[PDB]
Amino acid sequence: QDPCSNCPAGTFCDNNRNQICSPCPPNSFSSAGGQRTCDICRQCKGVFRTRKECSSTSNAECDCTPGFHCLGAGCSMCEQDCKQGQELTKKGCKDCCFGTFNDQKRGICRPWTNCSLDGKSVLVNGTKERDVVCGPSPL
Amino acid sequence: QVQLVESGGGVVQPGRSLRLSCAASGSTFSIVAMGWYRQAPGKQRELVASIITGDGDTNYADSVKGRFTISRDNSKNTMYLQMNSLKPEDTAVYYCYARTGYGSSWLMGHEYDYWGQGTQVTVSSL
Ligand SMILES: *[C@@H]1O[C@H](CO[C@@H]2O[C@@H](C)[C@@H](O)[C@@H](O)[C@@H]2O)[C@@H](O[C@@H]2O[C@H](CO)[C@@H](O[C@@H]3O[C@H](CO[C@H]4O[C@H](CO)[C@@H](O)[C@H](O[C@H]5O[C@H](CO)[C@@H](O)[C@H](O)[C@@H]5O)[C@@H]4O)[C@@H](O)[C@H](O[C@H]4O[C@H](CO)[C@@H](O)[C@H](O)[C@@H]4O)[C@@H]3O)[C@H](O)[C@H]2NC(C)=O)[C@H](O)[C@H]1NC(C)=O
Ligand SMILES: *[C@@H]1O[C@H](CO[C@@H]2O[C@@H](C)[C@@H](O)[C@@H](O)[C@@H]2O)[C@@H](O[C@@H]2O[C@H](CO)[C@@H](O)[C@H](O)[C@H]2NC(C)=O)[C@H](O)[C@H]1NC(C)=O
Ligand SMILES: [Cl-]
Ligand SMILES: [Cl-]
Ligand SMILES: [Cl-]
Repeated sequence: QDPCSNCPAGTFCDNNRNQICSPCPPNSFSSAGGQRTCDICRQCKGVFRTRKECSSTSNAECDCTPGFHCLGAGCSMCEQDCKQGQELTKKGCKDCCFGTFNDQKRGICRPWTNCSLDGKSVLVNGTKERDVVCGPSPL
Repeated sequence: QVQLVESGGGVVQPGRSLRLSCAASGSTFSIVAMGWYRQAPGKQRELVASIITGDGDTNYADSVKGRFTISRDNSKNTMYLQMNSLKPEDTAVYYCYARTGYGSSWLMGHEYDYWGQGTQVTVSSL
């Protein structure tokens, strides 16, 4: 096929000389086979804190500093967490609007379940923190 | 999955107290919230008190605010209703009720709800 195609993970295609598959520099990785150059590891700095170490074979995986939660794919960015019974607004955490609720550190206030719409009485009213608990069918 | 047994019914003069017990059995982790319902002959089923097993919040009916107390004990896997200052109107069949989810949701392998057999509570004098 190509010379450079059983090149294992942790290595790249080299020309200058007698190495086909030379290993990756430090702070670089290639999980592929035959790569042309090794990718430079992700740095987890500031808001982010390194969860997994960087390796020749696999990239470093970013965690997200306590107070924040991981967001998007691969922890692309880091969003501030509120307590339950709040959602994060433009200005910062705010209490849920009356008749909405949120039971998580992250996320948006959702509205209470309407029990009548599903044909049940209410067993327990909701709070900012907690949903409604529908009871049985009436009558 | 869940069985509920009532205890502690009986007859009492007005103003005396009584304490209902509802013992849960089997898949008790399924239970989220519980309550007491009552049914008088002629009138409709009335919710009396409810409770969140987790956090322990209670809802009472106006007609018993102040007089009744609903409580829970996870160790004994039981729910209590303390009924003080009983009135003639309190006379009804008390059913114990249990739910397995929030809103109208229920836990995958279990029942949306469960009931007990009911106990009879009578308040007339002499
Ligand atoms: C859960 O949602 C419930 C249901 O929501 C609604 O219906 C279902 C089918 C869904 O499609 C939803 O999308 C929809 O919004 C909700 O209960 C509803 O609440 C609204 C008000 O919030 C009710 O409408 C009100 O009616 C008042 C009293 O009028 C009564 O008596 C009249 C006597 O003739 C009669 O005309 C009227 O008939 C209408 O209601 C019946 C149900 O009984 C309905 O089926 C029928 O189609 C008729 O349209 C009714 O019985 C009005 O006075 C009041 O309007 C006044 O206030 C407004 C304030 O802005 C003024 O602008 C306005 O001009 C009036 O002065 C009000 O609009 C609605 O009918 C009711 N639906 C049902 C089926 O009961 C429930 O509250 C939710 N639960 C929680 C936890 O939020
Ligand atoms: C449990 O919920 C109902 C709903 O009441 C409304 O929403 C509540 C969260 C709160 O905003 C109430 O003040 C609202 O009225 C309660 O039933 C109400 O009871 C009152 C007093 O008799 C009556 O006048 C209201 O109209 C009722 N509302 C409706 C639509 O039926 C119930 O008592 C609540 N119990 C609690 C929080 O302990
Ligand atoms: Cl830093
Ligand atoms: Cl996270
Ligand atoms: Cl006991």
